[PDB]
Amino acid sequence: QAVVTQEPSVTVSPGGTVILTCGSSTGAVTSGHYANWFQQKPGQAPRALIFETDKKYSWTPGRFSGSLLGAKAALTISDAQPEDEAEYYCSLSDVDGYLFGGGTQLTVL
Amino acid sequence: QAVVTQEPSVTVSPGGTVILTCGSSTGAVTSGHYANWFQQKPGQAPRALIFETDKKYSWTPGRFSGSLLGAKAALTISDAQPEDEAEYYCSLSDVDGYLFGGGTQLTVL
Ligand SMILES: CN(C)c1ccc(C(c2ccc(O)cc2)c2ccc(N(C)C)cc2)cc1
Repeated sequence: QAVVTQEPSVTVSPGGTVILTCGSSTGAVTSGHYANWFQQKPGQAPRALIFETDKKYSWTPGRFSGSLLGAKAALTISDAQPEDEAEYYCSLSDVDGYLFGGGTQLTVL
Repeated sequence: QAVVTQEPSVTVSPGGTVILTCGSSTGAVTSGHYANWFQQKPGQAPRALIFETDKKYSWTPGRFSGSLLGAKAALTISDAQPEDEAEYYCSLSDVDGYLFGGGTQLTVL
């Protein structure tokens, strides 16, 4: 009966490291939720970045990694670049289906 | 424009084995498209079934398997059960985004 939780907005300094987190409203997020992350720039088609908590696609920037941090799924963006300014969407899953968070708007300073 | 193509409708008998395919209109499908498969039973929330072409979730019945077959991605359903009757969607992606096929209606009699 849980929903996916994401901080609405988050900032980072250029060259800085920022951690986006994705939570469950009822409990802890584990690797059993197979967290996926998606990047979206306004008006544009969303792009898949991370699957199965920490797996990258061939096109996933080396700067980006997924992991579990505490009771949450986490997307770490190292060495932030201007082109990383986007909405980041988290999806969590179980046997009853998959749900999306409302996204985090990342601003690069 | 580019599209992902699935057969609209396929029929298998209980106990049978059936192949659903997922093609790309702009070339062969490779593991580099990271094919995902999803299932929507009538009245139910969509579930994820297969990702990265052939990886299963802990809740994916072992009678489902994903593979590359000819120039296409494929979802092979063996020992088909009544409950396997559902709409099946595949999705393919590249550096620019992901596309869903139109869905395959699987009828088990
Ligand atoms: C297991 N979990 C949490 C999960 C898995 C896959 C997806 C997903 C997806 C994307 C859009 C959508 O409307 C529905 C699902 C998706 C679609 C395509 C791709 N590729 C790489 C083709 C990846 C993820 C969402 C959540």
